[PDB]
Amino acid sequence: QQPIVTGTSVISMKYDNGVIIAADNLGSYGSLLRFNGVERLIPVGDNTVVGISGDISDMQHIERLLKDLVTENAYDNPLADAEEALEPSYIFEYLATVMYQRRSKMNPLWNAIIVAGVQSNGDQFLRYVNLLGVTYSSPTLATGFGAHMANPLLRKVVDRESDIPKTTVQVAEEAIVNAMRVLYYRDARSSRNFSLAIIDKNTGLTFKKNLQVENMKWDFAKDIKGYGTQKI
Amino acid sequence: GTGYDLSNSVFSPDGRNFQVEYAVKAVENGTTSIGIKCNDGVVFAVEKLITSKLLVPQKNVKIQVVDRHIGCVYSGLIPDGRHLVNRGREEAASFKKLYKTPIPIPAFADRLGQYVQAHTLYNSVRPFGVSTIFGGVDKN
Ligand SMILES: [Cl-]
Ligand SMILES: [Mg+2]
Ligand SMILES: [Mg+2]
Repeated sequence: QQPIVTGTSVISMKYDNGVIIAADNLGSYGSLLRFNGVERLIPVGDNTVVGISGDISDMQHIERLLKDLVTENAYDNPLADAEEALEPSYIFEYLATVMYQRRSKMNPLWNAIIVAGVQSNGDQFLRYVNLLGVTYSSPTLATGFGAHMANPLLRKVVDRESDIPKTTVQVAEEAIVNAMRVLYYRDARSSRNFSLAIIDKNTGLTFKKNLQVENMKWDFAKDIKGYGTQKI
Repeated sequence: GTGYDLSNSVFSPDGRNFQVEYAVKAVENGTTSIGIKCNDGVVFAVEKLITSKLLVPQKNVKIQVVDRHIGCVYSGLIPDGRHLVNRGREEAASFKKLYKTPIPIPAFADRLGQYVQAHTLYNSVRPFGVSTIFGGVDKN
């Protein structure tokens, strides 16, 4: 196959108590910025948020897989909202497994996926999987342009593992929000509106919809004349 | 003649399917279980005989869920009940996958009914040894 309606970067990072993840609300269609109400952050329970870029139809598929997973985890499970609720690490292994089986049948799910969440024991979970089955974990994870522009900025806050306990939700969220602006400056397939999620071992799942890039700097554009010799 | 109650899909000369009626006997020997319909829902309740103080209390659950809106309880051969419920879960998934809306309660009844009726059609299977009470809230 070959992708059609698509969504761009998904960026994320770990901090002292949880993880943050964000992605803009756009479904592009080739170069037509066709759909604008598109949520690409899928919460699963109260402790996992799965962010998805790639083919939007396959994303709509992966969503229903996740709703089905929740529904069935409940079957004959009197602890499905406690000791036996779905863990982020379970939800990632499932998706990772599906992704690689699908590559291997030569019929991929045309996606990159980031699973962010908090484990039952408090540990932060943050791992990536894509249409080829490749998986990796780092203190920062991004897809699409975000790997090229977001990662260099976020890696400057949490460069090493030891930086994670030094980073606070406030620092981290600001990094994330600044990155979304960089991506809006320089990614021709991005949108000003975006969604952002925080998963904290203490405050739980905060899911912020309908953000906008603010505080852009454009004023210097008035002083840009021509392309070399032109003076006016 | 005689003989009409040893295979399943067999009509007796007075028009009955004795093997189904014998299945009811297993149901009747089961625990008592009920359903009450109210102004905006349903309640299900069941009796769990404490065979022995050795059973962990609260811990041999009998009421099963189907999808997120349907409750099922049954009397008789418990393992048959789980089977029927499993089928119900599949049948509720198929319906939602194609139609998106979660399966309406009467539509679910006929899914179960049609399947259970199916096991009175052939002498290569026996009838379900459970009577089942189930229900839920749907678009109306
Ligand atoms: Cl599978
Ligand atoms: Mg196209
Ligand atoms: Mg939205």
